[PDB]
Amino acid sequence: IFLNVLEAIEPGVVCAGHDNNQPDSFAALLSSLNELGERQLVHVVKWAKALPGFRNLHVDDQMAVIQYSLMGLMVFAMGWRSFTNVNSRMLYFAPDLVFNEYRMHKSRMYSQCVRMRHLSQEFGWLQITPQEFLCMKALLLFSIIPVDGLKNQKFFDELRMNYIKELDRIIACSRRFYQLTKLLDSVQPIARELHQFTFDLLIKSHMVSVDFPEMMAEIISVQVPKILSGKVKPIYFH
Ligand SMILES: C[C@](O)(COc1ccc(F)cc1)C(=O)Nc1ccc([N+](=O)[O-])c(C(F)(F)F)c1
Repeated sequence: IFLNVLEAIEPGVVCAGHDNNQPDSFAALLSSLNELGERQLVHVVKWAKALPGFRNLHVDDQMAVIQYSLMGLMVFAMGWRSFTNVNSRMLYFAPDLVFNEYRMHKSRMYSQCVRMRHLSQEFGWLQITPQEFLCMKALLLFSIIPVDGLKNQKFFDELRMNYIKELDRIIACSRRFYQLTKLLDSVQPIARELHQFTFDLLIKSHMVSVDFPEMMAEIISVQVPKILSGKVKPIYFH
């Protein structure tokens, strides 16, 4: 039942709308990453709200958890796409936004991209199954909370516990759980690096001709600084 649901709600293809028939430029690449982010956010929200037990969460905590975990969720899914679609040879942000090393360099996000490429390879090295991927991705949504607590922390704690239980079941073991939790933990530092880069870019957006969509700008200026300032922190296993 649980896996039936995760499979059923898994987002379909999302395109960036990038113009690949034009020479690469920092401005165009980042405007496309931003637009792609705005597009993926719409899908992540619909996905999250259809997850088993998500409605157990207080209304206010629902959108907050989604926004805090957004980058991590996107990174994990992109890593999986890169692995399944191009065997980690390139970063598959979208069918029309695939990054080779030149674009990784041009985007000024090289270090972050190489780490995501490594993440992509780990899906292969660790032989992560599509089902482990689905359960791990859902667990990522419940892996970052505010120090001052959510409106109802208890409902969040129960939900997170239940998703870990589902991972236990899919695994069924100790060695596998160790591998998967280590992989999950590795997503956080990458998201942090992207958060920092994105935050800095928004602040100087008017100087580099980069366009930020409405929702992205709000999340970056309101929620991301809470993470960067330590008010909102990831829940690591290790
Ligand atoms: C620079 C930026 O546009 C910022 O996007 C944000 C994404 C989430 C967030 F909370 C704040 C900003 C970006 O990183 N976009 C982006 C677009 C797509 C994907 N993707 O499809 O996985 C990613 C990725 F997660 F890889 F890094 C990143």
